[PDB]
Amino acid sequence: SRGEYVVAKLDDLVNWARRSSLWPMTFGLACCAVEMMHMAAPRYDMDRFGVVFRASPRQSDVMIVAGTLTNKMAPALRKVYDQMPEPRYVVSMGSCANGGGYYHYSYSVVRGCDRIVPVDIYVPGCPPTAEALLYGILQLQRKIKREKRLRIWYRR
Amino acid sequence: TRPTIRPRNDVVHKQLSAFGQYVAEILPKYVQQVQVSCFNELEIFIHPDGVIPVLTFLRDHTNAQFKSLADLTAVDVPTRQNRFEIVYNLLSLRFNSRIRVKTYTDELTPIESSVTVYKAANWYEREIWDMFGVFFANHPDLRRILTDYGFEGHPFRKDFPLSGYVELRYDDEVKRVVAEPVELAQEFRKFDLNSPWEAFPAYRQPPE
Amino acid sequence: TSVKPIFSRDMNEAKRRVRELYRAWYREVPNTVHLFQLDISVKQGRDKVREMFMKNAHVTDPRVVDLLVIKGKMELEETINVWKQRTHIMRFFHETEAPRPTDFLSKFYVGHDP
Amino acid sequence: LEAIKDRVLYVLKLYDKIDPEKLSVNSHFMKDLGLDSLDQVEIIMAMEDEFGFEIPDIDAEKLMCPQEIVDYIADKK
Amino acid sequence: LHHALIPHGKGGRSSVSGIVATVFGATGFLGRYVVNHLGRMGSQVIVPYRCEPYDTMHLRPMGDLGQIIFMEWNGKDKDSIRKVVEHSNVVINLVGREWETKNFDFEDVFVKIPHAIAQVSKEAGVEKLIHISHLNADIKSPSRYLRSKAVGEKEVRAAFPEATIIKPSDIFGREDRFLNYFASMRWFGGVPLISLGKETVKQPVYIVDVSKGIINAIKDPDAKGKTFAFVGPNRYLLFDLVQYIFAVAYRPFLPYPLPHFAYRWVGRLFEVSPFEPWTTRDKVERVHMSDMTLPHLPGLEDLGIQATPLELKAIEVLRRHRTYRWLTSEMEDVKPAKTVN
Amino acid sequence: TYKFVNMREPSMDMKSVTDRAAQTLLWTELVRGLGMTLSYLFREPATINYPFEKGPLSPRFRGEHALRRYPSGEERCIACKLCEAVCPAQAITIEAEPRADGSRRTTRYDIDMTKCIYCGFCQEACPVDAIVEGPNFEFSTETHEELLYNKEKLLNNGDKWEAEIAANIQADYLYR
Ligand SMILES: CCCCCCCC/C=C\CCCCCCCC(=O)OC[C@H](COP(=O)(O)OCCN)OC(=O)CCCCCCC/C=C\CCCCCCCC
Ligand SMILES: NC(=O)C1=CN([C@@H]2O[C@H](COP(=O)(O)OP(=O)(O)OC[C@H]3O[C@@H](n4cnc5c(N)ncnc54)[C@H](OP(=O)(O)O)[C@@H]3O)[C@@H](O)[C@H]2O)C=CC1
Ligand SMILES: *P(=O)(O)OCC(C)(C)[C@H](O)C(=O)NCCC(=O)NCCSC(=O)CCCCCCCCCCCCC
Ligand code: SF4
Ligand code: SF4
Ligand code: SF4
Repeated sequence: SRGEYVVAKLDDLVNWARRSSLWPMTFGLACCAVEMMHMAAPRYDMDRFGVVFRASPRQSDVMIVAGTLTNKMAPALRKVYDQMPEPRYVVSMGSCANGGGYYHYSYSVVRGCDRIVPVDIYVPGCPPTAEALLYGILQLQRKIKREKRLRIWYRR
Repeated sequence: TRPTIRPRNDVVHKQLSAFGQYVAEILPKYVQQVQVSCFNELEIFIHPDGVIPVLTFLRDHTNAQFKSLADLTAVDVPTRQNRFEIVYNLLSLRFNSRIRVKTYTDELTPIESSVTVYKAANWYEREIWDMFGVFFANHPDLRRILTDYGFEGHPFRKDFPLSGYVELRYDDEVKRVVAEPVELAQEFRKFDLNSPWEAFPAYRQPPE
Repeated sequence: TSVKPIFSRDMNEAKRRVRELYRAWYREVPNTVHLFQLDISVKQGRDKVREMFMKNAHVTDPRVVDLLVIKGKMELEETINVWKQRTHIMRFFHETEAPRPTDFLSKFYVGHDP
Repeated sequence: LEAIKDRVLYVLKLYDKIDPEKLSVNSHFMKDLGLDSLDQVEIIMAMEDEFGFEIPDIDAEKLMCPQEIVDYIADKK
Repeated sequence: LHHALIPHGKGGRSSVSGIVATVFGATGFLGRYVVNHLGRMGSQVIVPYRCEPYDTMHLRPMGDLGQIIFMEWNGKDKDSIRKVVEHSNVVINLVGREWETKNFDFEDVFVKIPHAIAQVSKEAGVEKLIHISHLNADIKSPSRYLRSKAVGEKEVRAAFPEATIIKPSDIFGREDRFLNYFASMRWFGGVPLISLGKETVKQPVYIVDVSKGIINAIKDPDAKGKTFAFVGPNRYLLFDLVQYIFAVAYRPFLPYPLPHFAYRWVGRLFEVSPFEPWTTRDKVERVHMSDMTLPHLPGLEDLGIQATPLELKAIEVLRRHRTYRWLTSEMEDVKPAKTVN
Repeated sequence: TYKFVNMREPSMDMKSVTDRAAQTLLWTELVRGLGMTLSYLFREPATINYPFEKGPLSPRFRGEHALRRYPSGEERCIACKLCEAVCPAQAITIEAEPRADGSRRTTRYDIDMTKCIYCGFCQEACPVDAIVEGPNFEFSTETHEELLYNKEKLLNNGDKWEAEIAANIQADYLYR
């Protein structure tokens, strides 16, 4: 009906803006963060897609957990994730952030950032190449494309 | 020409042996043993209380200007009575050489801090304490450096389990990270790799 | 003889050090509650400090006592400087641990634990 | 000295472990009241907060009785 | 028991508790707490969701790998209900909204959906059914909410004779309605109360206590077809309760008596919002209604849970509503409110 | 040999003094930096048009894992557990038993891609070139569980990428 058409157009418009404008927080812990720099590098420019780093969590939408999440670091990661305002998305990058990585059986490593934060995308590798990270970002974008918040609300 | 085997340096071996005899003669009160490894690495084993005199001598002596502290670590050997083995690596730029000084201690016996001789010893001894439990007497600021805040136990001891005793996760009920006893999804699979046949007869221990 | 003591030599001075550390912790619970915005009471904090002190009441070796008070002083100085977060201070309380039964019948019911 | 004794008894009666009925000015904390060193330390700290001065550890050992406490407090004026 | 349902481990995150539970309406206050408790135990949890998958993200870290499974279901779709309850031996029913929408009403969300879930659960052969009702479930209550609650409770009992019906009094917590609703009246000047709130008696129950009671009801062998009433330890008059809430929040308290018809009109005005209403007429009726006393029903102390008093956990909720001036104030500063016992 | 990076003292003749003063007043080096930036602006960008353009790779590239087959279709793995024993991260779990025809094959072969460090030791320790690190590197996921591969998943990956894997093995095996 007319209401369904209107809400479909509106939540396709809203998802388009979030998909086309991503502001990852400047947050990299370990060797996986170098591939973030190489994605920001001219070869695979991520600013081309509308993905630009921002420093403060308050002005960020995506947390790219790239590195090893230690016990001494987990509270800070949770705090910055909480301070990051909604809507927020999480991309775990590399084996350390995905599961345990090389340091899975260790006394001071958290096996998987998903134990601390809800992870939206998982990018495998050690480190995942810049192409792999860019593909993960594009997959996150396409995942945002199929969200229907207004369509769920209208039928709610 | 034996391309597989590493070459040897008799001249440097003799120089290191002469210097070891020299330092042993100069400091007989604390120096207990002097060894020269086959790859030309001088090694001195001294009494634990001689750390400050021996290090000050090796640092400020004219014939031994070891002004740079290369490293400072410890080795846990549970069988020995004094399990912890404090190791100092020193570099002499003037003579282009290196030396090693080894002392022994246990959990309760304190070792005099060498921060008054080398400043890197501050963080190196903080790491030694945080990892093994060896307490250094006169330290400007002794506390944990690598382990988590409030971490219990010393990880690098040979009696400490690899996975530790606790793990971390986020508990939504209390809206904060919580620490719970370790529970692995897949247990670490211990491998028995040692072969039952003796490899090097040169290191064979006598059957007494 | 010839055994190097960490501090305080005999047991009386070690007990004095223990009392000093207990006083220092006792005069810090209100500040810890105020700064960290803990939901616990000051009385609960003092009780927990007393419990953590009492769980080493069987120590009879002065060197072990000195090492224990050294570690306690390290933890005290970590709390004052707010190096710890609310997470660790509440880790002192085990607020999420499931109650493990200690009776033989219940332990037999649940699993193979001794 | 009556004011000091009244204040000390009032502070002691606020302690939960101490029974006001069995409390007396000449009651030994360790023997008559059956406490230990830590409870005595807490009591001495409470007295420090009460009368607004610092009692060192040496002076905190000679205060096993409320009479001794009030005598020490009057000694320091 | 099946070989895969035998309990194992020391009851940790990676253990096996032998519980496979489908938690309907888990994308809410009590739903999230119950799911967190089940995941902490180490159980298999199935979370049927009808909202956006983004709204169900906070449930992911509550369980280990392969423990939390998200499925899409429709309220009026018995096929979806069967799909989500086919392989679970415990079914937990927490579905309910405090307002009436265009598609779902109080009759739909409290009678039709719970009855359908109970009926399909019996067909699939689930061993345990837990159903959440309200303490003031009266067949002729002034509130259609409570009327439909009682009707649905009777229908669920008829459909699944081996059910456990929990009747909490009022949940207070971080994401609750109760304390937040009472403390959100700062904006509208004063605090309107019916007869100054001197005629209403309430004893709220802690969210963690309710969740632990639900969990222990599953593990309790002799609670198969029972009815429980979860209430707090202390009963408060509404006026004293609101006064204590505002004292803990450190906000000026200006209560005034508002007549019942005017309050009903105000609730009628606030329910026109297409989004979630701030308050409704039935919400006003529930607030005005006193908490019924049902001593014959078992409770938290009978299940094995000591009730948590309001004073201990009132600062977890109300500290957010303070200002920077009073943010650092401790819990002991505000004296406990007077009780009615 | 050594060289002094910064030990050149400036001259003091009037010409050089005036030149330095002009540089201080008229921002000559700042204009030079501007000119360099402008030149880089007028150059050509070095950005590829991903995903329509893919960056160069090598036959030795180590990406997604796979299990290969002989041309007859039989599996290559013989459950020798060398990859399991040599895996630095212990990401491989292998359980075997005699098959119905007596062949030594695998019943369980699991690789935890969230634990693997992608180091290539498994493919170098394989005596029959069964386990390989294929060319695929774009296999990101929305859930953690799907990154725990098993025998069926690895065989499917090998069947899908068999041609490219065979070409890479042919191009590289002479260096091994
Ligand atoms: C219309 C807009 C024009 C825009 C012009 C763009 C210019 C280039 C843009 C890039 C510049 C932006 C970054 C500049 C930041 C730094 C600039 C700067 O530092 O200049 C200050 C620099 C001094 O600082 P330091 O050397 O670092 O001091 C520490 C010494 N160790 O020099 C200056 O002060 C600039 C002053 C302007 C020079 C004026 C000279 C002209 C005087 C002669 C006029 C005579 C008139 C009267 C005589 C009449 C005779 C008949
Ligand atoms: N909190 C309270 O005041 C008390 C509540 N109770 C009862 O406890 C239960 C849980 O309460 P509470 O957590 O506060 O409530 P919530 O409103 O917070 O949660 C209700 C849940 O049910 C879902 N839901 C709502 N309507 C429908 C529908 N038509 N079809 C399918 N799913 C639906 C919601 O999901 P979604 O977001 O996708 O719509 C949500 O996950 C309810 O039955 C309530 O009556 C009992 C005593 C006190
Ligand atoms: P009285 O002197 O007769 O009795 C003294 C006691 C009871 C202590 C014993 O008789 C005693 O001295 N025993 C000898 C062994 C000993 O020394 N015990 C005490 C060891 S010191 C110690 O254990 C300090 C530990 C540090 C404290 C940890 C702090 C934890 C609190 C965290 C904060 C939580 C709330 C903020
Ligand atoms: S996954 Fe590999 S590259 Fe990434 S942080 Fe861990 S060790 Fe470094
Ligand atoms: S690439 Fe290395 S870490 Fe990964 S499965 Fe092979 S041997 Fe293990
Ligand atoms: S090394 Fe090769 S043959 Fe041996 S178990 Fe691994 S995959 Fe199979």
